[PDB]
Amino acid sequence: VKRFFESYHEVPDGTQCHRKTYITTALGGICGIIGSAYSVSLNPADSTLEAVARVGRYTFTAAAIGAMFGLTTCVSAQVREKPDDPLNYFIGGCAGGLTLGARTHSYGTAAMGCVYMGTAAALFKIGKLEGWELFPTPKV
Amino acid sequence: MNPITLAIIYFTIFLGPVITMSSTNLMLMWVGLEFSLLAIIPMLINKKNPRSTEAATKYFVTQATASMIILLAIVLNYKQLGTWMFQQQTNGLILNMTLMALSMKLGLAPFHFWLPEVTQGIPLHMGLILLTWQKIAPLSILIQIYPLLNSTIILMLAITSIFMGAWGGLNQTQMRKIMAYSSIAHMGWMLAILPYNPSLTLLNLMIYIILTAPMFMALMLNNSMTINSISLLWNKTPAMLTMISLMLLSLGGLPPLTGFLPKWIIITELMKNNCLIMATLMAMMALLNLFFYTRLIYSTSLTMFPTNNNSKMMTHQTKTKPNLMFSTLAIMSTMTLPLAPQLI
Amino acid sequence: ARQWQPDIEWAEQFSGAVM
Amino acid sequence: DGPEKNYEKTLAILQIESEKAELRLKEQEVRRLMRARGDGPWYQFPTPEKEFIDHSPKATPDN
Amino acid sequence: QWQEDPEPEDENVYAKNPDFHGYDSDPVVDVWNMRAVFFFGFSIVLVFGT
Amino acid sequence: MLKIILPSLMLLPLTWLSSPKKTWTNVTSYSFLISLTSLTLLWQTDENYKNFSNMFSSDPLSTPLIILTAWLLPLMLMASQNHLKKDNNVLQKLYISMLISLQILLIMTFSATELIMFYILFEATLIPTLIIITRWGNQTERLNAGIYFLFYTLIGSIPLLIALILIQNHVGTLNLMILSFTTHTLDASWSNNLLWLACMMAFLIKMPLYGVHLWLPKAHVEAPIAGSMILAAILLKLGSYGMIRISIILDPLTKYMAYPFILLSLWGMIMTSSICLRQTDLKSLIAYSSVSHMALVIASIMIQTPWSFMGATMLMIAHGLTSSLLFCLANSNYERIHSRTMIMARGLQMVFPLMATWWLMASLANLALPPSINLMGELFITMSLFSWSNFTIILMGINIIITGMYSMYMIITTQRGKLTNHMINLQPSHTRELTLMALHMIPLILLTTSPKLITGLTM
Amino acid sequence: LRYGLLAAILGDKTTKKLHEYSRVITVDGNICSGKNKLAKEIAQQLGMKHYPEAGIQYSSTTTGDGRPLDIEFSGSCSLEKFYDDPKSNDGNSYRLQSWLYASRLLQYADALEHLLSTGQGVVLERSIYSDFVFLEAMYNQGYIRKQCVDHYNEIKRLTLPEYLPPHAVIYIDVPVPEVQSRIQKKGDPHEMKVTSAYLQDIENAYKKTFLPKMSEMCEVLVYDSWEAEDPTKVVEDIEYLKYNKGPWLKQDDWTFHYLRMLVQDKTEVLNYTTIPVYLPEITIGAHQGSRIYNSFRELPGRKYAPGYNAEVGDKWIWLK
Amino acid sequence: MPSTFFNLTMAFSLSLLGTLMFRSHLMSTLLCLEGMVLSLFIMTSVTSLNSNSMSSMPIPITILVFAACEAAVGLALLVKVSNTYGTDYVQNLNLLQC
Amino acid sequence: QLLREHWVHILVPAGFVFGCYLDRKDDEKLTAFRNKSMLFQRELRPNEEVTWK
Amino acid sequence: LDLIWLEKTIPKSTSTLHTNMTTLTTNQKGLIKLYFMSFLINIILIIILYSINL
Ligand SMILES: Nc1ncnc2c1ncn2[C@@H]1O[C@H](COP(=O)(O)OP(=O)(O)OP(=O)(O)O)[C@@H](O)[C@H]1O
Repeated sequence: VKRFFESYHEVPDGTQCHRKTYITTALGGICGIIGSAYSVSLNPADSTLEAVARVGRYTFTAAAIGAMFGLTTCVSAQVREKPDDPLNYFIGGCAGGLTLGARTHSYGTAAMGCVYMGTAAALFKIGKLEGWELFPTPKV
Repeated sequence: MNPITLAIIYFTIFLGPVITMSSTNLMLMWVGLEFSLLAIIPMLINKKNPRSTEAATKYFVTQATASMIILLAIVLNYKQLGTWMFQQQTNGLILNMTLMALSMKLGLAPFHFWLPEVTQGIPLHMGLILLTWQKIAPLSILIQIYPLLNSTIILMLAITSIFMGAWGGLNQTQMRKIMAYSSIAHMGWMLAILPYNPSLTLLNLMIYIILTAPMFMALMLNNSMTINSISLLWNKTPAMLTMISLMLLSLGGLPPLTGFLPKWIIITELMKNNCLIMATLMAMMALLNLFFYTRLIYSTSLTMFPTNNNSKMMTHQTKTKPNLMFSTLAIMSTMTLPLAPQLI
Repeated sequence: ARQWQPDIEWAEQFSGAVM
Repeated sequence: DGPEKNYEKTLAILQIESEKAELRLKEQEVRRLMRARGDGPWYQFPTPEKEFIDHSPKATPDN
Repeated sequence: QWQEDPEPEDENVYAKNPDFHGYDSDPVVDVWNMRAVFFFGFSIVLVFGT
Repeated sequence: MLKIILPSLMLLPLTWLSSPKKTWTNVTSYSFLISLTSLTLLWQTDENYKNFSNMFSSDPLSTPLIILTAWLLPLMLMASQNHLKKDNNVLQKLYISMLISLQILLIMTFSATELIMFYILFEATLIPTLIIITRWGNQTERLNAGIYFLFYTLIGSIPLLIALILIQNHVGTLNLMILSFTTHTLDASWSNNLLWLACMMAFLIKMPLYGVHLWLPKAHVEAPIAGSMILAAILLKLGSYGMIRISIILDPLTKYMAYPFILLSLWGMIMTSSICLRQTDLKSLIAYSSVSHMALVIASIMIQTPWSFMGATMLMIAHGLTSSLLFCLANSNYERIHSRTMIMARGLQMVFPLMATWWLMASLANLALPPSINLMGELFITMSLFSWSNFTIILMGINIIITGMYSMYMIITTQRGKLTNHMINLQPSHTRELTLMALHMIPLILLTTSPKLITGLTM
Repeated sequence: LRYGLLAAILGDKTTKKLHEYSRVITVDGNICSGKNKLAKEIAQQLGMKHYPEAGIQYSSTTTGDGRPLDIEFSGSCSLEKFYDDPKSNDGNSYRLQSWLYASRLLQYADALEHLLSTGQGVVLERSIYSDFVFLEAMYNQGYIRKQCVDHYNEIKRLTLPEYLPPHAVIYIDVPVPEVQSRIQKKGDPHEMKVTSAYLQDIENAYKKTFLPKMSEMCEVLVYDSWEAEDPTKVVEDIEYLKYNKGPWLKQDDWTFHYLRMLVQDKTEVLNYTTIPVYLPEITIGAHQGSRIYNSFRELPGRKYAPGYNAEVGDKWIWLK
Repeated sequence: MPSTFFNLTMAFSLSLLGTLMFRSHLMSTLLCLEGMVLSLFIMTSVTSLNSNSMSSMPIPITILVFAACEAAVGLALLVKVSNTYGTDYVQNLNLLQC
Repeated sequence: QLLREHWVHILVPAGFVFGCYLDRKDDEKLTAFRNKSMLFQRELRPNEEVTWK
Repeated sequence: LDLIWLEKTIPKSTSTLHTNMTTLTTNQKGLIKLYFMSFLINIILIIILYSINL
């Protein structure tokens, strides 16, 4: 239901931390299931058990990503009371990248993902704030 | 192939799309697409090797399903409205299924997995037709229904095509797959703007054809199908490196060449509708599309590779192959930007 | 002294089907 | 030649480019309105043909 | 080995045409290149431009 | 301007239709004449600038770059004449055509009215440079160098296209006269700070900043020479010009979006000059010096004061001349030893006592010698920075010290010492490569005699 | 009018041209066995034309003025240097071998261009179906490294099936001492200093491999010296052959057409020989290759296409 | 009518699911395509008979024509596949990746 | 008129002449505000038809 | 800074990222079974996106 994910913006950051947290966790889980279906269809496993393990690893990883993201965002918005501040989303993206490089044993992945996801989440907040309508209807 | 057969087959190839344009019934549209399908397979499978059989089977089996899905969309529209035309107040599911099947026909990502394979499995000609002329009727369908398409998957598919074409062509030593991933990326640029002034989609199509056809001729002149084979061109036919370079740098869109016009004006009409960050991503992955062209043109034009002892025989003998249209199409690409307002 | 042009070790990396 | 040439040529160029700006923005708002509502010549998407309807007497009255 | 030519060794010029200027091998072309450079670069540009 | 860029196009048939023996001469002489006729646009008897058409204009910032671009071509062309002398005639002529294309496109850039003209030309300049670096470089790293030099630029420039397109969709014209007289103050939002960055971090890459400069050593070190001349003389200034043009539509964001870049420029200038103090490669030493100089231009343009823009223009032209001169001086020895290692040959001034004067003058230009358009620029931007903040002179002075050091160290460990007696291949000198240094230095003296021209928009 | 589909449709077919002696016939044998003396008389008697053995210089002779070129244009190879130094580090051996395979290949192509165009028969000698013999001889000795064998066999794999085989082959046999003494009485310091195992391996290769696999498709006519003399008897045997058992029987006008088109273009003929397989014995480096190409395009008759050379004496050049 | 149109669309979807989800053989895929054709035919025919649109009744015959030509060329390709590999399986067709 | 290896010296002067002609053509194109600017706006002298051409 | 860390951060990170994405992307095997399974996944995602967005 689209309203479920639209509940992320019924109230600003710093408030309803658990709600937004496991919303973002669900979102990461969905994206991980997509990636897992693609990695299981293409380059399939030697056995159905290992295919299931692939799905579980990918899904739990992306779920952890989203969970750390939501926790960090709503915490750093509660602390240093500043909802309209993309630095909270930056710190959340960096926490996500750190969990990516922790679940996947790599410091370079950690740093690369920190920078990229942090900037992505900052831009996400900036666009949600200033009104960037990706996939817009044609107007001219 | 005897001449009667070639006449029949090439007439059918020409008439598939022509029926597709000059038809208001979607069903004769489907008929034209199926003529394009049927008549291509003989010449794909002409050399009679396992690679050709595999290419033809993959092409056939991927295009038949897309054809059936389009026919489903058409029959559902006929049930809904009692007509043979996608009006407004049709179902978005019908229209989106049509879009999905048309993307599978073109070769767009994530329906792209068959195009480079098929293209490698067939000669340089039948790659040219497959990548240029077979793209024209499936695009005509979308062009005729552009105010009915959802502006969301139309852009997600474009973005996926951009990214995946760039990343796939990054690592392909085979040229017949580089051309395929280039097709994927350019169809992405087209489909992104197709709900927004579809004249620009046809512009990018014409530019892409005018660039690819002479490139295929260049590959044909020595049957070059690999970076190492195109690298032995400073010895065989070295008067072509200038045009090959400018054509590759037009394909990977650089400003002074006319291959930057479609991307530029597409970004224009997309920023005129607040489609900003999507255009940013596209423009930033077109650079990776340019990188492997630059690698290639290093390999063939700037850092001349080792050659062989037997390549002097080619220097003894003479050639006749440049059809006099390679020149016109290579020079009308790469040098027609100042005439861009007359193109738009 | 002389301009450098490629060698076989530089060309062999463009013959692996996947690069 | 002199300064008058440069001054007044600059003025000409300025009116030209100002008018061009005006017309570009006008064209944007025009296209916007024409597409949002099909009152104008552009973005008039096709409808079914009227002349291929049969108006003759049928086999049943309540056609 | 792969049948390339070896490095051509260090050329000396002033053996041939010890009035070499820096431009070409033909002694006439060097003269009519340096005269061109000097004239067109100093005597007209750096003078009349100043 | 048309009278400057049509003859420049006619220089191409002059190459291709001439004899193999009478092609360098004709094109060189006629290039000098293009340079001569590029002085008509210094006839500015008034405050109003020179508009020749909707396409072309010329301000006191355009004109010095125009003249310098038209003037470098004969110098590039004569410096490029010892190498590729044993090259086939078609290859020569292709080199000539690339250099003339650079001339034409760069004149069109500095003369452009719109920003999109400037964009497509600023990017068209990449193709000749890449070809020159790659087909005529001597080493194998030229390929990676070309990739770096191309993709840094493109990464920076795609956002620039997006921002220009936005400005067109917002205002309607993208012309520089009209953006001057119609510039709305900005609302100070993230959506406009990203616009600032998109407009600036194409030029800041090309100048370059210290965070991003790795393309410039790899290219200078590996381009044959003439590519190095251009890449040191006007391709870096092609970013400063753009900043000076585009900053007018970004007020008041430059008051706070400039701290990081001023700071990076200053500290990284110190870092780069310290690198120049300790560097095995001469052609890299010149390059890092160019970074340490262009950083001041970055900070100066960021401050946006009259003194600052002025000194930026002065430093631009001065650095271009003296850097091309130093690259020529290093190439003069590289054409004999075929090594960029400086400590190899270290006891000259016996064999080359006249070139060793051009060396000295080139270095004194480089360090802050007062009766020189180098010190005028450096001093005026130092004064601007002191007005900005008094605590910047602490860094500028460290730079001045290190910049005396590495330049005098270059001179000493290249000229002074004991001759490397194992070098029988030190041929006496070329009248060509003496005239080169004379043509680089005589302009510096003339412009020092009259710097009223070499200032910019503000004086 | 260059030949093509238009000509074939107009009526320049091929089966109208074949009468009886429209035959690709190759005479084979060892180093000195009487091949040219026999092929010449076969061609005289039957009405064919003689196509001598393709040496280092066949492209040069059938191109331009038809002269020998300097050895760096017509290869980089010498046969003398193979006989006086067969285990060089400089890979003269396989360079020569591959150059000669390509020359035999172009020779066979010119032959088939003549046959199908005119119907006139062709006598070859030691065609591309019998060139591997010397390769196997070199490789049984240490005159080749095995990678060159893979190169040669790949090029053969790519080039051979496209062309039709000969109708009959004429392998005249001589024992090794007989040919060795014949070489001694030939008058060459270099062919004189060749071994006997080289010749015996040539003979073994011929008799084992070349004869049966060609008897599977062709009519073999093994003769000896006393039979090889008096060509008229060999001719009188050729006159009464039933030319069955081969792929020539299943050929239409359009198969002949596409073969004639593949053969009319020498670049498509030789493309698969110029592959970039980077053996040091075949690669020639960019600097040397460019020097050669420039010096070749700075020769009389070269530097442009054939008719477009005014320095030779061509004319109407501004109107072609 | 709405019931049977729903059922026919679900039948199309099943045959599409089939021809997408491959097994070893290819003939089964071609048969799934024939089943999709047949369901589309019946949908078109039933809509035409309901609406009494005898002008569109030439459409399903065209569907059958072109679908049978499709089947023909598919079966010819299958002949070639068997002549190459011998056993109809679609896993042996894995040499264009390299 | 033998062996014209020196006609090429007319290309660049030709380019200069043509460029000056084109600039002349452009400032003929832009002959608006020719005497309508608020700064000069002089009345025509007794023998004058255009002010700066 | 210049020879290791400014190379490891800005250029080499970019190179490694794009080439690793290339590897995990284009290392496909020529089996229509798997391609068509992915096509089915795309059908499912498109219909779900439609049902959700609506
Ligand atoms: N493929 C090959 N590899 C190596 N050497 C070859 C090859 N083909 C020919 N030669 C050499 O070329 C020479 C050609 O002599 P050939 O056998 O042709 O004699 P001929 O000219 O036919 O007349 P005769 O047989 O009477 O000597 C031989 O010495 C042989 O070693």
